[PDB]
Amino acid sequence: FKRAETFINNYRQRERERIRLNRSAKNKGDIFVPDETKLLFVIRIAGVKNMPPKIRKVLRLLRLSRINNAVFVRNNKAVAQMLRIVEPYVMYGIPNLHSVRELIYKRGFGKINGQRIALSDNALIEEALGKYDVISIEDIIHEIYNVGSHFKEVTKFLWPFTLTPVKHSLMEKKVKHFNEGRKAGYCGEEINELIKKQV
Amino acid sequence: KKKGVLYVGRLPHGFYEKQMRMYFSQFGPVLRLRMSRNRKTGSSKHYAFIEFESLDVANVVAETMHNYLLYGKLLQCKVIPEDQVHENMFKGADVPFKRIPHATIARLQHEKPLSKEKADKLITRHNRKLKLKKRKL
Amino acid sequence: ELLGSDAPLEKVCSALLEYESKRKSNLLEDEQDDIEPVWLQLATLKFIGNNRKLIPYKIAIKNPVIPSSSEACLIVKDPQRVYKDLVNEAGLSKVVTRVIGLSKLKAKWNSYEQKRQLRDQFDIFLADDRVIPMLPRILGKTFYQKSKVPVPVKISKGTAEQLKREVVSAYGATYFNSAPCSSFMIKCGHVSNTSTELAENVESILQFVSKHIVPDGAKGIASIHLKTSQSIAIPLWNNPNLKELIASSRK
RNA sequence: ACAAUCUUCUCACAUGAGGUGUUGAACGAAAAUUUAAAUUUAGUUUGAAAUCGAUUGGUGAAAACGGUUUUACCACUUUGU
Repeated sequence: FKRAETFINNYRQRERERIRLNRSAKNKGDIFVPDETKLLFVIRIAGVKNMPPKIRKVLRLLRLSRINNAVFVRNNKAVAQMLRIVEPYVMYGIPNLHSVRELIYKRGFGKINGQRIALSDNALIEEALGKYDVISIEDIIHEIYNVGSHFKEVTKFLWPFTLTPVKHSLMEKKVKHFNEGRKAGYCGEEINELIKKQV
Repeated sequence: KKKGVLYVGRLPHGFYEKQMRMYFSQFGPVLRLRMSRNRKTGSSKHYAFIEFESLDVANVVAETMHNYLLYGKLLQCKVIPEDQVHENMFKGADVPFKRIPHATIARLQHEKPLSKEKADKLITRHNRKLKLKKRKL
Repeated sequence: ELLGSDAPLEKVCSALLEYESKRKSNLLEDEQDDIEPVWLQLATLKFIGNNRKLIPYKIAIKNPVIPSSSEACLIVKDPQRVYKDLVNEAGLSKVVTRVIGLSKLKAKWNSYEQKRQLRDQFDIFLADDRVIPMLPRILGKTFYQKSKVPVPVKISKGTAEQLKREVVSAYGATYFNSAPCSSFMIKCGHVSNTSTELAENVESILQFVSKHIVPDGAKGIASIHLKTSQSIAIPLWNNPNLKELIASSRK
């Protein structure tokens, strides 16, 4: 059963998003575009019922169609505009070498035949991306970090990560609405710490 | 059997038509739902009417949601007997409201493509319009 | 002269004052010097406003329209002790009766009844320039529809003399709230003003209107009238070129 | 999950431009306007108050088969980058 306050609470959140979207898009066509880095790491923190269709579509374009999904994206104007549109639901920052290597080595899954298959062996990577001079996980890591020529192909091959918050502590297991304290918006270098908790 | 009409008043802002039907359909099917809105802007008038397939269901909803402390407001739910329930009282139920931007239409009506004949039909006898004020002097 | 190469002022406003005086017709105890205000009407050839800009236009005027006895509530960004001390330091206590921080305004006045009570307690609501955008909320239609629109007093640096200068400028200036429409009404003063003073107010307002309200100024102006809350809209001046201006614009 | 992003200042050179955000109902004056209903609008009343009174112009976004139904601030920069 659902009580009337939840229906009102959803509406107020929807109108809160509508006001934010109009303000961000109209008369605020400016985005700061985090610099000195060609790579960004984005994770879907939150989500709301009856999400505005514009937010719903932008999330699937960023491949963040499910909560706790993480995606490597190229730092450019187009991504930044969409990232500003979906700001309250995503946490993004600059992933360093240790995070990129650990994420690929531990939570990297490839879309082989269109299914989620673990990148356990370089044979599948060579078969799936041999035409782009990609033969190994380290080739994937080098392409992702440096934003190489085949960055577009590598990201499409890579399945979005699933960085669900970890509840190891007894207090974490008990408290309500636990999400590791995941804030929203741009964090910069702190996402490496968030990655380190998950990997 | 008998269709019961239920008036809900003091609706908290955000407890609109979609929210009412989603909530009140839990008690049972909802036939027609209309929440009053202003003509000019379409903003909520903070009260509404609902039709339930059986008057007994409307009685149960009235007895459970009357004086409901919701967002600082007590929700006023009372069943209207059918003899003052009017047939037109549900006119426009379940149909989204159209917020006509009369300021915007009047703006375009002010500044729209125009021709010489319409300009002549605009100026008319503005001198007479001045003359009427002069007689008032 | 800026209107149509002529200034049919003076005589028009003197006549309006004579009309206002001549149509005069228990005892009450709570009396005030309130007099009928002077309303200048102005019709344009296009909608000067895209949307209601809930921030008044500080049209500086030499004959103040706000009576000097009016109490002011100053709305400032928190902290609130700082500007309370500054008002006391600058001797505005008889003028700036109350200073309210923004968060305290958001918390202590949430009911419409509380909003109405606060609204009626004061005659003018001065507000810090960097908290005006917040004020459309927290005040709602109780303020912004019932003729109580906060005024943007600029006190960013916050020192005694600037506060005094901004306040006296605030009382000395009339305010107009731009809304989408072709015709708008602006306050020039009250009947207590002399014919020359009101005419000085009219010309200063028209100079401000032509620059900052009507993008094409007098060419955008259609007609001008003088009026009070009840009287005839006495035509101060009408466009001599509107016959060709309407044809050119509407094509 | 009655919790959430309504801005605690900008840009340019002391100066200019910008900030898009308002509960509903009732009373009421006389004014400019626009193409009979529509825009501004004095001044008031009010527990976030309520018992039919809905106005109806335009823009397109998805399902569906060129119609069709679904948006509950889609408004003229007009509903899903």
